[PDB]
Amino acid sequence: VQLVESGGGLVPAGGSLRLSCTTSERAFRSNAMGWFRQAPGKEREFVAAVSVLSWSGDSAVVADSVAGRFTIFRDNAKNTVYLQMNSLKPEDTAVYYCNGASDIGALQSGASSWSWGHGTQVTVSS
Amino acid sequence: LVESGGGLVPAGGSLRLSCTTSERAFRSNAMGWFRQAPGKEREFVAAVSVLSWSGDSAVVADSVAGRFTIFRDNAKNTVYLQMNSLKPEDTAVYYCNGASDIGALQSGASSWSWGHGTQVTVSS
Amino acid sequence: EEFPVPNGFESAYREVDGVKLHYVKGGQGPLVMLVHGFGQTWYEWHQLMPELAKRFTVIAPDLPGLGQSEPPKTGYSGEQVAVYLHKLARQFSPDRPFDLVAHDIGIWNTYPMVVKNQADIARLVYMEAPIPDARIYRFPAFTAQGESLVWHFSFFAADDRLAETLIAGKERFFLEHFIKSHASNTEVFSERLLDLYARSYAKPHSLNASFEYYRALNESVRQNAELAKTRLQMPTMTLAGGGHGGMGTFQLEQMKAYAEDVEGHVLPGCGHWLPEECAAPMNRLVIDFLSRG
Amino acid sequence: AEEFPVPNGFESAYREVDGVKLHYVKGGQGPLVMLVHGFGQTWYEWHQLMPELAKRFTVIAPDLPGLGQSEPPKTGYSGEQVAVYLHKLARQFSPDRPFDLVAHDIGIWNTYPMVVKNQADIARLVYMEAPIPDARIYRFPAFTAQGESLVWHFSFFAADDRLAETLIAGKERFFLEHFIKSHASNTEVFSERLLDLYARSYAKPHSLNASFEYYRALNESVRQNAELAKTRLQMPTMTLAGGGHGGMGTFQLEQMKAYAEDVEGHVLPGCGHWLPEECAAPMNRLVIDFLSR
Repeated sequence: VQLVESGGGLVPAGGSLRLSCTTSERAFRSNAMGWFRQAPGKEREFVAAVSVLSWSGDSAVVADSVAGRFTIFRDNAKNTVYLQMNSLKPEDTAVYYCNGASDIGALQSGASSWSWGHGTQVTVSS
Repeated sequence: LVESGGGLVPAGGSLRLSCTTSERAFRSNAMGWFRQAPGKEREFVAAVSVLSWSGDSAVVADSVAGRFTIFRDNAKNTVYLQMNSLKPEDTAVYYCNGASDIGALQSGASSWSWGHGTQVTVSS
Repeated sequence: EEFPVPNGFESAYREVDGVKLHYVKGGQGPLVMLVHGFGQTWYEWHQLMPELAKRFTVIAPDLPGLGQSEPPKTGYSGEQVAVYLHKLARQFSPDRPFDLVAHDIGIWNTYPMVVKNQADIARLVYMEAPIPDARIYRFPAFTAQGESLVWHFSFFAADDRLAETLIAGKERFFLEHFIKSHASNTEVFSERLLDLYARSYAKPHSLNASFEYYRALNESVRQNAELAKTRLQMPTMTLAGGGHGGMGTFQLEQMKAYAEDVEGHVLPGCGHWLPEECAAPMNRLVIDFLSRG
Repeated sequence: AEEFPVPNGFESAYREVDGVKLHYVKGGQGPLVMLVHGFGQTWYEWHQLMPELAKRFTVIAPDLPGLGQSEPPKTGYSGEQVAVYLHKLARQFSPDRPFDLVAHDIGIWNTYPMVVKNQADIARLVYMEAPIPDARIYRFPAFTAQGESLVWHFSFFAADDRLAETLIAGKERFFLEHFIKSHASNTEVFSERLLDLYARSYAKPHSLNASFEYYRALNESVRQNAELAKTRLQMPTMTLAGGGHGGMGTFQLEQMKAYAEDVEGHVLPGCGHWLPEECAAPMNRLVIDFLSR
């Protein structure tokens, strides 16, 4: 899968970050790509996902908890999916993880096409 | 303005009318077909818009819906009226005209005076 | 031969209504016709043919003007091309219904034969293409992921031979982009495979024939608006890729408007080119479905 | 040396802005109006409006970065990046008063961020013949019931691997004539000489690439504008669009009502995409009257 997750940092509240998730071409093209997050001792939660491109187009979903602040987009040339996080709040602190599944609904349901990576740590300071 | 394709045809048969204009006139106007039966008012039949970045639109009168279709050949500057399932009440002279938009065609606006038309006779 | 012929098969030709059609044929049993699509030839079936020919007589023609087949003499609309494929199949199965498998524009060029001669078609498999109808006018030109998968409809349909003029001399580059951008599993399109398909489509008449199918697409839509008043009654199966490049759920959803008896599958991790990108699951689904007969 | 004839009483000059040498043509006296051209063209598409507008205004028409005689941008081609260059250029000629802005086609893409982020700097706004980048552009169809759409080039130009440059190389003049005339209702105004001048300009390798880099940044611009459009435009605005084949029709005003509190719209009959050339007399009249109020 050649999974690489990066972009996390220590950032003050109200600031922004962009996370990146890169995989092999086949893994990226075969899957709806999703961002998740998990704070230590809490549940992993769905953040955002973007479908593969079909002839009819595509679809993307951002969870209610981050709608209006986070956006997600694919760069198919780079096999990379990005999470743009604006107006960060301390409640956004977590390790953010990238995974894939057959469609967005499957990602929301907990399915994953590869074992979870190390993630990228996002710490939102005062 | 060249109108053609009319003729005598049995009920249940098919005909395709054509209307050709100059390039600028064709591209500058929504194009429409009308018809007038011997003792009736002239009647709107169908129209197709110009192509915009959003796409196009076409409409057909209730009296021909599901039987007549209209389409452009932009390479030939020709609009066609495909007439299927013809009925004796479709007998009329068919006229082509244009207007600055598809609604103006149905409002009374017209970018040229009426041509000779093309005669369609459907025998029972 | 533009492509290597698998063991147990023969490359041959038959004239149908004045048009010389190339095909590859092998096997014994009831007839199955495999119809390729754009960018490819009969050869896209070369991995399904070995097993399929153990149970059926298999014929894989080149579409008119493509591969080693002559262009049509009537026209490139679906109703015109389907006549050639129908008469070809019936030359080999004149007294018994035959099976049909079609991919991409192979669907466009067979649907009129199927709906007009339903008693001739025992079982039907359609994969990775819309049947020509007004739903194709809703595919987006551009997407939030960039280049769409359908902009080529307009490029190929453009007047004044726009596409041939730009692509001539660059056929190998264009075909590699076109194929791989519609694929999830790009690795199967080796240098050698792309060389073979590029050489075939680079024949000036095949490059032009390729785009004439798209230039007849609106005529095919208008033909199918009348033909679809009769629903298909034979058992049908649709296959679509679930990855980048494929039709996804559109394939089965559209077919339900055409067919009374339809089952559909979406193959994960595959784009548009099912026979090459996922030969193994596609071959199994097709062979199993046809072997219910 | 000039790619295009400079009208009498105008100056062709250059100004470095953030390390990018920008070309512009300037003339007249009075408050400043900046005219921003679009794809396939240069400052010269304004050459019929400029002498009339210069009777009451100082008029400046830059070449977009990478096009005409302007160097490519050194940050990027997204709307928010390119807008910086145009804003700094305009403010160097009108540092203490607001200026007017007229933009056509991708000139809209490259100025909208400047306008919404510097509303006090913009007295009156005229936008013609292009969508502001937003998700509405994903609804345009790839293919239509009259054949080739007007927007398939979004995806052709945005395609990776330099697909557009590779296919258009050696066919620059052929392609640009078919692009311009396919988006026109009044094709007669595009003489052989005029098309020659535009083709020579965009055929420079960096200008051919720059042309398509605007489309490769289009999704970035859409995402940028999703944030910027939270602030509505408050200045008097006018939209123009062609009502003939090739134009935006009613879309232009309809979209602008979602962005602008004070907007009047006009749809010009008999005109496609290229309003300054196809419909010079009515377009010039509308622009001059709106700006002179």
